[PDB]
Amino acid sequence: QVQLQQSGAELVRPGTSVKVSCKASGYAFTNYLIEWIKQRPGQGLEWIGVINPGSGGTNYNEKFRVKATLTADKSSSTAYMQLSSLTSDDSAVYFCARGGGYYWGQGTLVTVSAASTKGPSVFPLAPSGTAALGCLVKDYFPEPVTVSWNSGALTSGVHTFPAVLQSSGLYSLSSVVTVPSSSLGTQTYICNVNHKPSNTKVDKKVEPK
Amino acid sequence: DIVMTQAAPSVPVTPGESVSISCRSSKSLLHSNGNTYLFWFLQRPGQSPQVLIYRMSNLASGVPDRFSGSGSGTAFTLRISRVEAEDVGVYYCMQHLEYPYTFGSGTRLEIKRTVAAPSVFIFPPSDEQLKSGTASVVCLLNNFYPREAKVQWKVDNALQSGNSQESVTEQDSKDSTYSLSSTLTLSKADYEKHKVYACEVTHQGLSSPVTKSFNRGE
Repeated sequence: QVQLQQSGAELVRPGTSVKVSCKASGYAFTNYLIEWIKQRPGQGLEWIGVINPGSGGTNYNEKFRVKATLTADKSSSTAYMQLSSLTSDDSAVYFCARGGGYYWGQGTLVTVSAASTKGPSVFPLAPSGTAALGCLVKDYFPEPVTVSWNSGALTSGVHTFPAVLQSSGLYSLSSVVTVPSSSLGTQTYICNVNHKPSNTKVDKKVEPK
Repeated sequence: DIVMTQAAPSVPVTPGESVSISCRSSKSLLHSNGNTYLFWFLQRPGQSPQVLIYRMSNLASGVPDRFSGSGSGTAFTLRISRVEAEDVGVYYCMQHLEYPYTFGSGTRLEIKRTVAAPSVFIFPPSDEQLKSGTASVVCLLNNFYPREAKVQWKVDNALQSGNSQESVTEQDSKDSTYSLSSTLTLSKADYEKHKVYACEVTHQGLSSPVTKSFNRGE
């Protein structure tokens, strides 16, 4: 089974350089091209360029010729993309894909900012034959925050909303779940919040007040 | 470069019906080897794109037979028969004939389900948050359709302006609804100067606005 494993999310300063990786497994890396694609938040797909890992040959979109450098290491079956002179316009998800686009990496989020990392505060949205309850994940930077319920055992009826950027420059998000009213006294509901950039892990129990 | 155009930013489709999504190119995608290098991709929210059609009219490995592609060399159509609730997402065309490769702007597939009014819930700020000096009042609009919904906040029955922020989910892949959250943010000092907090919701599925409210301190 083929996999293209991309490096984790990056929070990088403006004017610096970032180098993202795409590690291939499940096939002969040097026998297929690797293409790189940019996706700005809420926008479409833009093609950056392509490398042949067997020869080292590359082709770039003119729009990325100055900014991007594609490399590949045969010994580690890894393709790399370095972006230089970073600006807020470079904040996006970058994907690697095997030539033709059947197999894709999972994407690497790149956030270009001089702002400091900040972990969130988690507050309950306490429930008042269906009840709604949730968690408010406030004042964090950068994205993303992930939320699960009951360590992943509770998925039906969950809605984790897109984060919003507040005037402060900090993000906030809410996650809600609807459950049977009859369960409020017998079932513990916990929202598990993870903000990897700040190593924040909060498991907030949400009780009827 | 070759410009790829998708004329429709979205197309609504009732489940079970068929839908066509169009793409056009500014140059023929036909190669002298006889193939036309037009590809169709689907991208679901939070996921990588996935190939559907390769070389304009061939179904990619593992893609359901309800997907088909055709075209002229400069105008192309992705056809989806028996559209399911799970088909929600964005469909992009791409030319793979000449560098730089280019993508169309995408067409979102919107599932047209029965109109459903939101189930509205209001949450006061928690005591934990109030200790920290801020108050977030949350209004939840759950599992509604269509997407358009207006939320108005009223504090002591007075319409608010400039102090709320809304977030909407992507269309649910099973029930085809949306959910929306609105947060009204005040300092703890200003929150404690008022008694009544309400969110008023306007939506196609409601004959008149629905209000949910609470009195501070219960």
